[PDB]
Amino acid sequence: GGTILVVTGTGTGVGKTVVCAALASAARQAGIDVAVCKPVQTGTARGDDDLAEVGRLAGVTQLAGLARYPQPMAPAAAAEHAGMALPARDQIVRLIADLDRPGRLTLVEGAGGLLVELAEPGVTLRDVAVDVAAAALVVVTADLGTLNHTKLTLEALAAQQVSCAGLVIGSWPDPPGLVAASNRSALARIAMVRAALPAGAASLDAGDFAAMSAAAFDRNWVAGLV
Amino acid sequence: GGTILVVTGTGTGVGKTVVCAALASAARQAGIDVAVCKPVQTGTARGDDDLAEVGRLAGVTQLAGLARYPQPMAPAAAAEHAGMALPARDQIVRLIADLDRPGRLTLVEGAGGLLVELAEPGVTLRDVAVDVAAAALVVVTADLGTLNHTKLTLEALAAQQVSCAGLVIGSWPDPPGLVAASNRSALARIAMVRAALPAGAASLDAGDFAAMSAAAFDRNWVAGLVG
Ligand SMILES: Nc1ncnc2c1ncn2[C@@H]1O[C@H](COP(=O)(O)OP(=O)(O)OP(=O)(O)O)[C@@H](O)[C@H]1O
Ligand SMILES: Nc1ncnc2c1ncn2[C@@H]1O[C@H](COP(=O)(O)OP(=O)(O)OP(=O)(O)O)[C@@H](O)[C@H]1O
Ligand SMILES: [Mg+2]
Ligand SMILES: [Mg+2]
Repeated sequence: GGTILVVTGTGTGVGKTVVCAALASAARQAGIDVAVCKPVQTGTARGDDDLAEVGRLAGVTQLAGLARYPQPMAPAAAAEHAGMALPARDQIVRLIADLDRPGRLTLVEGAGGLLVELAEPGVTLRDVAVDVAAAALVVVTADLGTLNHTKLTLEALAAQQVSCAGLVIGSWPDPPGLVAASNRSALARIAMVRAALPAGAASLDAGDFAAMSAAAFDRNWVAGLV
Repeated sequence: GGTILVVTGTGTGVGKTVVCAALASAARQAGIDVAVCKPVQTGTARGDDDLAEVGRLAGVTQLAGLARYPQPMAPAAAAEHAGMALPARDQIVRLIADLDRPGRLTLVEGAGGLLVELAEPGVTLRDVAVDVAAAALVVVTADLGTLNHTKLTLEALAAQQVSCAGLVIGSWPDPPGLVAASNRSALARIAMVRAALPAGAASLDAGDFAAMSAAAFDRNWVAGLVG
């Protein structure tokens, strides 16, 4: 056994891909084996491909997924439109357990939010964390409203004994602003803020990105993921 | 007393005020005496004033505030920035209890989402609904990301045994996109969708807003809120 984390987001478009990328790239630069799994990818019509973005930005080659739906909806909504069931709960859990091995950091990127249907029937990213005993990394904004959403997600995590590996602000703006600045200290007061990626990091080339990612996360913390 | 409903949102800016004004208007039309209560108001130096807008739109006069903070920030931070404290619990709860009276529908509008801090320490709108025995009407969007936001909110409500009075889509676009329609349909499977206010309802005048309101809601449901 190794270390699986689910990476989940408080909202639409908070930067969870760039955070998996970032944490993958920081953890690869610590000589850890890293695999990112995206069981369900939606929004392929407009061209989403989060595993690819983790490949380009972070250089991970163990990139595992199971289904791809064109529509930019929540998984079940993009499958109900498509006419094709979500993966079975069994496929998601065994894909992740097969990736997982001693010494490997395994990131598991949700589709949408923590409590949306990820596999048939009605089984969510939170269930999947329970089934594989993964902790949850929560991606958050700094913008107004983040506090409510973040408390809501930690409550939903604790309610099923899914540990919270911490928060990551997916976009730290420049210059902050009073709200961004206030929310960041407040978020640090209810959970540990593992990192706050600079805005626009999702366009750095592979090398610039890797230096940012190495600067974003705590050295010992990454290493301690093991 | 009467019937107290807190009206909380899944997010910032989903339409809590318009929904409070619309349900008040529909309830006033049914012959139900209505009070609208905004215990904690932020953004007053931006002109924010949810109680005023509720009068502007639904002609309610039994309005009741308590705390007002200049900054458009969360109540805790707007207070700090203004060298002020948040109100106390029983200051907020006394405000609502005073309003509660048999035959009256008392609407309590939160400040942001359900778990935003309203009073010190960590006192939320949910803790307040528990104390005044209130149910929660939840205002949502149809944009993607709503199902998670609505599921997180219902879970938080159930965790303290606060009954969900239903959902209200605060803004609903005509015509509706494929994401919107799909989300609405799925929202209805999570809970009862009491209403879906047409986009731009806040710009309506007294007359149109009242008619929009009477047709936005099921008259039998609105009737049944107050025994
Ligand atoms: N005002 C805005 N400024 C910047 N980006 C915006 C804005 N409005 C919408 N977006 C979009 O939000 C998206 C950023 O979210 P991102 O793709 O990082 O989501 P995620 O949570 O990491 O992953 P996924 O969506 O794949 O689950 C971008 O496509 C961006 O263009
Ligand atoms: N420049 C702005 N001025 C006023 N409101 C703004 C502005 N920018 C964004 N908003 C948001 O749009 C929301 C829409 O008003 P409305 O009151 O109907 O929504 P709400 O869900 O009730 O939010 P609130 O609890 O803050 O009143 C405002 O609450 C506010 O959060
Ligand atoms: Mg992704
Ligand atoms: Mg309001």
